[PDB]
Amino acid sequence: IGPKRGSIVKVLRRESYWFNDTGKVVAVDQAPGVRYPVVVRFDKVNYAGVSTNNYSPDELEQS
Amino acid sequence: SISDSQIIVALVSAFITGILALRLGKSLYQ
Amino acid sequence: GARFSNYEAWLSDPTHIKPSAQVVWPIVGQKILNGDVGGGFQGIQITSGFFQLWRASGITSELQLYTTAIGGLIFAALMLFA
Amino acid sequence: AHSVKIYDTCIGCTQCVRACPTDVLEMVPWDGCKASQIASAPRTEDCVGCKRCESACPTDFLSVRVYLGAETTRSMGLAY
Amino acid sequence: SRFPKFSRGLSQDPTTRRIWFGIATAHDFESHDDMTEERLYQKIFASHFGQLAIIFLWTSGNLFHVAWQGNFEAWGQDPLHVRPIAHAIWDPHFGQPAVEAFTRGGASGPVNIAYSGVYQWWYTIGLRTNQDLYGGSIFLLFVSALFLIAGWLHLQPKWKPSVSWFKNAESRLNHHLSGLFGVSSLAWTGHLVHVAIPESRGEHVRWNNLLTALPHPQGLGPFFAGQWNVYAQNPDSNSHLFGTSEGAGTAILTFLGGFHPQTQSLWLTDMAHHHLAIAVIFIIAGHMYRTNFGIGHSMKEILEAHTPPGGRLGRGHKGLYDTINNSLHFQLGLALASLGVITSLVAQHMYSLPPYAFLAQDFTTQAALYTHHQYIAGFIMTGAFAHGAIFFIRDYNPEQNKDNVLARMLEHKEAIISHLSWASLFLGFHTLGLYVHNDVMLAFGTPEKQILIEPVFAQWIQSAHGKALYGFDVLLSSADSPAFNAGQTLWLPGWLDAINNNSNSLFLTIGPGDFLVHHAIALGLHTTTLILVKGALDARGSKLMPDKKEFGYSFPCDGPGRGGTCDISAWDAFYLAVFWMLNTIGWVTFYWHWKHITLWQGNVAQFNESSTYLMGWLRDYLWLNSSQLINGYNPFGMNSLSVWAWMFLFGHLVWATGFMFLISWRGYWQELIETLAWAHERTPLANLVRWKDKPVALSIVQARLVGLAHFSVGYIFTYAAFLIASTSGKFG
Amino acid sequence: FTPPTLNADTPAPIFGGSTGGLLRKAQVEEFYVITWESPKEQIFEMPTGGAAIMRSGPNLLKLARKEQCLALGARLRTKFKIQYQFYRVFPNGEVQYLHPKDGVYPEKVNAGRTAVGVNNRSIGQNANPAELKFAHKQAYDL
Amino acid sequence: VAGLTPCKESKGFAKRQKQEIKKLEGRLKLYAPDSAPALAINATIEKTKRRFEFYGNQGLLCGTDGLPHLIVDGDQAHLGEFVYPGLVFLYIAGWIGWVGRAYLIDVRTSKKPTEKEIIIDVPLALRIMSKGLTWPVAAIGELRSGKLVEKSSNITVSPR
Amino acid sequence: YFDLGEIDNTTGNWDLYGNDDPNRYNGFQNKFFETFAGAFTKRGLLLKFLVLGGATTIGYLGSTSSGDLLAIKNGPKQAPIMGPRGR
Ligand code: CLA
Ligand SMILES: CC1=C(/C=C/C(C)=C/C=C/C(C)=C/C=C/C=C(C)/C=C/C=C(C)/C=C/C2=C(C)CCCC2(C)C)C(C)(C)CCC1
Ligand code: SF4
Ligand code: SF4
Ligand code: SF4
Repeated sequence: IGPKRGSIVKVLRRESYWFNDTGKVVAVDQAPGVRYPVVVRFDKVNYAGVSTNNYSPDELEQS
Repeated sequence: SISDSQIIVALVSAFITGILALRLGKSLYQ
Repeated sequence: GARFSNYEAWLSDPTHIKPSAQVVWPIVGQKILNGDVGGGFQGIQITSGFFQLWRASGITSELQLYTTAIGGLIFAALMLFA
Repeated sequence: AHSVKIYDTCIGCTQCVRACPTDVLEMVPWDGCKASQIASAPRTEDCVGCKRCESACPTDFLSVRVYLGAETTRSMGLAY
Repeated sequence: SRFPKFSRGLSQDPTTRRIWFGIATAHDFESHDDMTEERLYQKIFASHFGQLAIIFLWTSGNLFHVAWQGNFEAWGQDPLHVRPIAHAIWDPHFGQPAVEAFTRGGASGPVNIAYSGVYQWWYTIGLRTNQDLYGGSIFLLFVSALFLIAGWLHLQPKWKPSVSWFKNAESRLNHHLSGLFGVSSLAWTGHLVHVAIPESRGEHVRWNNLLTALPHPQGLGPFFAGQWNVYAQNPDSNSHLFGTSEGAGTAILTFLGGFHPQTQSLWLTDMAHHHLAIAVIFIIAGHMYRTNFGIGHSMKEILEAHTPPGGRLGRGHKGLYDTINNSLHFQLGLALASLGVITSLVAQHMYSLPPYAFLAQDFTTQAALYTHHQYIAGFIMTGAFAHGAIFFIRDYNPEQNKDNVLARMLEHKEAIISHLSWASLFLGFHTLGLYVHNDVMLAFGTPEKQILIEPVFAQWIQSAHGKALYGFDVLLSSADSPAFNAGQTLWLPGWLDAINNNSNSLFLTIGPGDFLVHHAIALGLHTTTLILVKGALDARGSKLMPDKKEFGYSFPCDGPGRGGTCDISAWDAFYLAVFWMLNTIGWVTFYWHWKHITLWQGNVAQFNESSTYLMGWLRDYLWLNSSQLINGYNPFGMNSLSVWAWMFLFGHLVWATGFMFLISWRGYWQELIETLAWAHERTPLANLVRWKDKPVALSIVQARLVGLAHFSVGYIFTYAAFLIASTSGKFG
Repeated sequence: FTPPTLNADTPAPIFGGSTGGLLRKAQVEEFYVITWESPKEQIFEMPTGGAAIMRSGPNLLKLARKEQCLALGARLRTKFKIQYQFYRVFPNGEVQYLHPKDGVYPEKVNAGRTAVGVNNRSIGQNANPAELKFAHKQAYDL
Repeated sequence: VAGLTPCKESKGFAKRQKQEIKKLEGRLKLYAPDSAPALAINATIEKTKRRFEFYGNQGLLCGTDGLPHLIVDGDQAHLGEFVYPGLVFLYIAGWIGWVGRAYLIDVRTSKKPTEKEIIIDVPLALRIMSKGLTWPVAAIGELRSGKLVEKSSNITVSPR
Repeated sequence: YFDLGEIDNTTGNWDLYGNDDPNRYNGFQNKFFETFAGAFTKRGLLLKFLVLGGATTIGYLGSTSSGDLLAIKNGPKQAPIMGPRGR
């Protein structure tokens, strides 16, 4: 599943720090039952200092 | 200048008003 | 004290001349801060007590102040080297 | 007392339990992450409300979330 | 079920916080447990009745103290040389100098001089003797008693009104505009015409001769025959003395404009006509909405139909009628926004156009009456904005407000906050840089090097009003404008004589210092609006914390994680903007009191030379006027300003005490109270005494509130003292 | 998992006395007893403030708060390789065993425990407070 | 204009010139006429006399305080008080805003974009600080081409 | 130090400074105090006459006080101080 590994996606999740921000997909989990399989890496950190977050494919579009 | 008996009329009418303030505060409690 | 002060003028008579050791540049109206401290001198009246300290050290001329300044610069280079 | 809620964005990184100073959080099995575990708050009546779990949660936005509600002698942190 | 009984979650709190928060969550009725719509609106309705009863029981005691311990008749004989007495003082702590020094106004003992302008008000309105004020006090005791009876009555289940009666906005607006604003201003007009105008003209009109004392020589004949100009036929002349029959006229509704030449105050015939005009227009405006009779408006369809078809406002105002009608915080925020803009319109129009007889001559009373309505208006406006924030947390539904104007405020909220931030930063760098520049040039011996900007826009507006001082000569100062020729026979002979006078406060001569402090005022309003719009629009959530709505309105923080989330809530933005309203209204009333304290003793050049730089504000206003303030009591003795000298120092206590709650924060005091609890639990003879409430430190929201309230009490008492001691001790 | 029973015969670490110990909350509300097995005689930092010589066998320490048991317990789980458990003791005599509930520490996952306080949605799918007016439920507990 | 006399014919402005030299002349009375601090006060007097003869020759408006007031409405007589040095300012301030904006675009397309802001690339900086000379033609040029503003779909927006 | 047989001795419920002496006075002194302080026992009764008796005793000497006893009942003893502007 997922759009593609190594692709550029835009986050549609409202409560994330990287909403409407360009991110790079580093891992998509193909195991069933995982709610947020797509792991997206960002060039900028959030207030917690991390750049790695998991999103569903419904919360991302290819840009 | 106002008189002595007019102060008695005001103090009773404030005490009547103080009872009606006490009655609303009981009803606002319930 | 050696160049921008009236330490010899203050040392001649210190009961009427205020201790001053800072001269400002006449640029933007701040030359009024060079006040009449006495002894034919204009500058900021200092309150650090260096003039009375040099009087207690026996300093009579500003050449001794310049020698102590360049000696302190030598010691500052020695502390940086150390 | 305090209500600690775990959401489905959790990755099972366990550091919310490790940051907990009053043993509220525990890791139960789950099927929604790679680690196959999610946090839970059974002893949420023992929660002081310090939000050390929210400081240690790497998920954006947070998976563990502490809502400061009614405060008792557990959640006030008193010894007297 | 302990105290507090309205919240079950605070009753199980074993600490002192249960005692504290139950005081502070006492009137937040919608946050209570087991709480419904009907109980919300009925408790709010009876709380309104209790508020009305408190206001009328306040006015009754402010009338009873003037009638009983005040010299209202002696002030009526000579309002220029008699200080108005508020109430007598019975203090067991006075020595003989304090009894001998507080005895003012020809009283028999130590009394307080009234700086509330109640004597000027009651004189202008028609009250003359102490018996009339006593009868008014008994009447308003009866009115407050009736409002207590009505408040108790509507909590009884027979007379409980339903929420559909409460949310009937059309009937409420029709009976508010028709009855509250129309029949009360027409009632007023009936007073001003029947009582206040003949008491200004010497005739004693009371209830015993109400039906016999005709207010006009031909009363109610020319009214119903159409010739209303008979009521403007013979106005009061310029030789008219107030309260005496000589020099007076017979016209009850004039349109003279300007001021009465002896009192420097507005004409009662003009205020009577003013009220007949804001009575006809409010009864006519109260027949607007649809209640019961087929005609009228539904405001839901007005708001639905007011959508721009280009889509620039989205859906327009669709869904806003249910948004206001369901949210009590929206209605309260709108009411407080309008109330702040009219309590400030009150303040701006009772100093420049004094409405009450001999109020312009009494200087410290005018100063108090401006500072009163500018502080009460800077707390009412901040309450409006805070209630907008509480609406956005606990009352705003994004589903019901779908792409309307209110949702589009949240759509572009970062643009509003960033542009208020730009405007505040612009005003701050420019006002601070120009004041600091003028400070440097007065410091460097060169007053001519100041950047002094003549406020030519507001001077052009003053010349548009009729001021011939600046010589712009555009309209109402030039005779070639149609507005002047339409006004020069109607109201302008009074207005131009009032505005071309230089002793009054009607549209004062402004200068570069006025420009600079008006940008200080714009800085204050813009930065207070910045913090408050930021609190209201980041109320539901933000990029730091998206779930601020699910944490309530006044939550403390969200923890040290994610960088740190101190003061993240919308209540904390209200908290930070109470300091900004205090600074704003401090600047406003500093400008008012120094522009007037130099006008009243004549030397306006002191303000014209010294207000452009902040050392003039510190030295010629804060230091110069405080000469007889802090010398109110000395080692040598004490003066009559001594209570104002203590209240000044008292303010410097309480304000600084607020710093203790605003700088030092909780866990220091929590460990301190932990050591104190150990010390009490181990001390012999004192361990026997227990606490039931566990001693804890003040909680974080409570700490910010207590420091804010101390800051505000000290701020209002330092300035109430300085302002009522630097004008009443040096009159002029 | 059978919970361990408090023996009430193991002795205390050698401690000179502290003023940070049990106040009257121990006497009327609760106090916490932490029991652990030691390899040898060591010195540990007391969570009430101070240092005590811990015994070579089992140890019993009386604490006032649950946070004092974890602050001690994580101290002797990282600095020392000592497994610990604590209890909650009430003034009527009931001892309530508290941690670890399954016998294995809550950082490690066990199949016996169940998910409670877990929401199947995220924070952004929580309901608005305007559509939950005048109800016992709130935006997160449903 | 606005009830203000010109400073060349203002009696209060000439009074401030008289009482400023007199303050400095009395400061000169306690020094030798050829002394070094007396040359500073003599240069102060000539700086004061140059200042008052410059303010009166520019058509400045002086009030009743004897102080030069600025008319910022946009008067044809008063352009150099606000309009002329405001356009001089906004050109310089837009120069600061254009070379700081163009530096961030030039370092966003780099390997480590955050190390080029603590350590500012001077050959990259100085090659666009020259380019900030013609910035109204480049700001409105980017505004007309759409490169000045970013579309709201690519802008980080806090939730409602 | 935990026992499970004496829960009060292992928690800090100690009479640290108490005494178990039954009596140290005599019968003559004890019967005098309970007779005189017998109408002051009940908390609801004692709170009633202390409020009502306390309100009367501050209103009595507040009103029967003289000029030398309290300065607020002495009144002014000199000419009043006239303020500025003739007020
Ligand atoms: C003609 C009919 C009538 C009239 C007289 C009123 C009268 C009033 N209603 Mg009411 N109402 C009516 C019918 C009526 N209503 C109808 C039919 C509805 C049904 C939907 C309602 C439902 C309704 C609700 C639900 C509420 C009211 C409330 C009120 C009061 C408003 C608050 C207040 O006193 O401020 C007084 C305000 C004014 C006098 C207006 C002044 C305007 C500005 C602010 C001031 C300008 C005045 C001037 C410059 C100041 C100079 C004075 C100065 C010298 C001192 C007021 C007593 C509220 C209340 O307090 O309940 C007790 C309340 O809760 N009413
Ligand atoms: C957030 C929020 C809120 C609030 C807000 C606020 C608080 C605001 C404010 C605002 C304001 C407070 C405003 C005001 C305004 C006013 C105005 C805007 C005015 C104007 C005026 C005019 C325009 C007039 C005209 C004229 C003139 C000027 C002169 C001559 C005469 C005449 C009359 C013609 C609410 C509650 C809704 C809720 C939701 C949210
Ligand atoms: S708030 Fe503190 S005690 Fe409560 S669950 Fe989070 S980390 Fe544990
Ligand atoms: S810290 Fe956050 S992401 Fe990690 S297990 Fe706990 S709730 Fe899940
Ligand atoms: S408790 Fe205080 S210091 Fe800690 S995060 Fe909250 S506001 Fe900040």
